[PDB]
Amino acid sequence: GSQEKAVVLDEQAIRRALTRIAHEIIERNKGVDNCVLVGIKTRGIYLAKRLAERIEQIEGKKVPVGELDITLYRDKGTDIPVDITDKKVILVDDVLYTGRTVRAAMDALMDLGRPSQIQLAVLVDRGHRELPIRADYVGKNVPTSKSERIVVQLSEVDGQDRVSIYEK
Amino acid sequence: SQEKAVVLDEQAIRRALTRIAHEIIERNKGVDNCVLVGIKTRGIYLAKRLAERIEQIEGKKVPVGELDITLYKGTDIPVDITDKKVILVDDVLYTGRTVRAAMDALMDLGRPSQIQLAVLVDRGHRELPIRADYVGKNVPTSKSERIVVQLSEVDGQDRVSIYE
Amino acid sequence: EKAVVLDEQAIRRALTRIAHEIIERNKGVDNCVLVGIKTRGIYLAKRLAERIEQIEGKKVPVGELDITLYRLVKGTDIPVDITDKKVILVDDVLYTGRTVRAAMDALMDLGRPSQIQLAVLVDRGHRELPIRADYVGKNVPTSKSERIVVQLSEVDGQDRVSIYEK
Amino acid sequence: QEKAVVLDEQAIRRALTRIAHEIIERNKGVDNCVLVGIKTRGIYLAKRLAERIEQIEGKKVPVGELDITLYRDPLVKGTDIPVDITDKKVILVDDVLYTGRTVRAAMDALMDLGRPSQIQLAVLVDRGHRELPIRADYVGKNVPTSKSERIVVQLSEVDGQDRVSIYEK
Repeated sequence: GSQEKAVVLDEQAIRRALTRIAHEIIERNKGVDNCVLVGIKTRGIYLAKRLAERIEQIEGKKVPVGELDITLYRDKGTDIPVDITDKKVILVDDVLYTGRTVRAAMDALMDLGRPSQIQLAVLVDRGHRELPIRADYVGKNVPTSKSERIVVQLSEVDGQDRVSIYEK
Repeated sequence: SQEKAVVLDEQAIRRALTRIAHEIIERNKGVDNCVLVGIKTRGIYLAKRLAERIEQIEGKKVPVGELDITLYKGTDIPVDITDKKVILVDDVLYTGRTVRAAMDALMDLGRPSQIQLAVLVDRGHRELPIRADYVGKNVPTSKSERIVVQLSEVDGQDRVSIYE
Repeated sequence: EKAVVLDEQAIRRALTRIAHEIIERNKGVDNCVLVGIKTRGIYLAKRLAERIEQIEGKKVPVGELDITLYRLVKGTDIPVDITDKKVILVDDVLYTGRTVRAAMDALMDLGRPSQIQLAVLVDRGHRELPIRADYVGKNVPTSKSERIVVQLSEVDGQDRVSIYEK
Repeated sequence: QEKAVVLDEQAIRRALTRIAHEIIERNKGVDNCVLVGIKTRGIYLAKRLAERIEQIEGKKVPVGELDITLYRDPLVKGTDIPVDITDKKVILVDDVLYTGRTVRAAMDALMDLGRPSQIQLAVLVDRGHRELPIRADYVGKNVPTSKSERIVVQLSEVDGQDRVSIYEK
């Protein structure tokens, strides 16, 4: 839809969620040795870069960031600067809806290499999964109806940081 | 390896599977356009048990298919799965790599409208972002343990244990 | 009325599922007592006792608590001693958790149960206390300007759960 | 004796830092929040969290204390909360959540002192086996245990080291 129904994360809430996710990643992996962030185009890639910056500030370690170009089911090229074999790949996307985009991303990764794990971080989980896929790290669970959509704006691409529900 | 604990006896297995049958009916609002697909030997028997239980509850026969997948390939699914809700059934969810392969096989056969996952045991230690929709029992384990699932059809008794 | 979130078949499927969860988690229903929070919680409890009986061939005793719903304990009517029993408290909707907090305190005045479990048809979010249901029919997202209305046939003439802007 | 270490010192630090960020996130800052620790180790965890939150947000959250016999091993012995909690968000802090009986008693004590807007719960460890419908909002680690085990939390301020272990007993 075209009408903003609710703002569900403002700029500050986005920052607080990403910071908390960074801390989770570090906590669950016990540091970030052998981790690679891989963002899904376009907004996922910017979120991955933000997480890498935050992690570097927290831990003093640089996590490499790769990119996947995938058509988003919700609405097939690769650029990963390190070998992912035996690494822990943390996929990053803005919104988890059906899970079909993540399924395709997993398949791509598993063609490029044999990671030891693939984790998933998303800014929003909006429900309505169609595959048995779940994010390891979630910024905000945002309930939605099927007629609603999530709009993520990020300052790098869109001029402001905002997440909204839009409705017809 | 020695047995370290028993985590589900025969009655607990029966209770978990009956509850899972009721969850499947509940979440899908009936079982129209659903298809159960069992993974490997024990997932297939669990799928059959769930189909029999669902038939008794709802009076509808859900088709049961099979997938043969190597242990972390062949398929036998008796209906078209395009636009159907496929409920994959496995005995244990560990890394998620078997399920990832199973999803691949399914997508090769057809275009299901969704894929759900039912397991008797989730033992943690996922290596992919895969979760079961329906779980009999969450069984915490260390990496130096394994789950052993016995089902009467092939093993003589219904039991789940931790070994190692 | 904004959205019907459970119709009659969905209510039946949720309560049947909850009965099987209760039997599963308790490994049967020996030494269990259902206690409903008046009025709709009491009918839900009775439905659950009827389902459990069909499954297990045991009739779980059903008690009642009369409590002002935050969304004060006025009276209790529990037909068995609850000391060393597993009490399953039943309400229609979990919102803040303040009512359940008051119910727990009442129960603990009437006896020393081994445990207190909580079954609710709907969890609408917005907790204000660290209270969670063990058994939930449906998680129903709501805003603070909305309310959940539950109708059960025995006392309200139909089975329906809706969100109202109220 | 000791069966397994489940959080070492670095894992305790990382959990508490993460929890501080969760507290800030969920409450959108820490305005009108009050941390209340359960003795003996919950209070030190509350003070750690307050120090972390001050570093992150620049703001000092007041810390109170509750002295309660711990069911896991309830009587409310005493309270010492330095601000009024009416209409505030109280974040109760304990080291281990087991049956929930202690928290139940803590909630009662809080309600005797004031009318908080909400009561949140942070614990370092949730070891399962609840006997009441109580759950923590913030958890350091979910630690599966059997009924024949206990959790032992050591904190440097009380015990001379930071460690969480499972013991047979």
